[PDB]
Amino acid sequence: MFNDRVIVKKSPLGGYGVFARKSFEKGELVEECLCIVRHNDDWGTALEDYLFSRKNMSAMALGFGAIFNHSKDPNARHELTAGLKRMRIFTIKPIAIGEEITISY
Amino acid sequence: MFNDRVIVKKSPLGGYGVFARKSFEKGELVEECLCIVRHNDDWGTALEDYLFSRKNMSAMALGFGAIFNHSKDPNARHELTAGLKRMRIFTIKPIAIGEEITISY
Ligand SMILES: [Cl-]
Repeated sequence: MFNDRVIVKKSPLGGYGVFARKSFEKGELVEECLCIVRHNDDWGTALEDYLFSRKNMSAMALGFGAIFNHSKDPNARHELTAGLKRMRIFTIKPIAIGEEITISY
Repeated sequence: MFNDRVIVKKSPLGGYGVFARKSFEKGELVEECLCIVRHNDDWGTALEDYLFSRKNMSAMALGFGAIFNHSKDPNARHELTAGLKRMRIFTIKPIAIGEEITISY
């Protein structure tokens, strides 16, 4: 699974992760994806570690959105629209090819 | 949400759908994406209309995989690996720019 800027591979952090296929400057858009949004009570345990929540709603990011791993020292950030319908991942520091792209906890 | 070959837009079939940005030949790969796989009982009602199931396991396709709409007269098909970890969408007939890409039921 990949495109012109990122590729998904096995990550040392466990499971799968998103890696840069090209260089990224700070603040550059890495991924923009749509999310499926539903009341918190509609979600089972299946996607607990991937869902993003706000109030009584949770959203599952499609595209590459849910694949980005978390980290105590991330090089990217996620951003969600008001209704949690769209997610964007931006770099918060330069990123070189082969480096894993991670977001905060 | 889009890439060099497909774009997501509102579909007359309801909600969102995946549309062709370029022409597709018969049998051409439209999308390849990873899926999150969990026991059927781990899933709530949230994604029941998107999940693909085999035996006691269900899988949620990431990338553009879960966005393709279903149709009685589709122009594409889906294919899952044995463990349901990867999904591929292939055209089953030529597809022209602007046409919605749909799969069977
Ligand atoms: Cl769920």
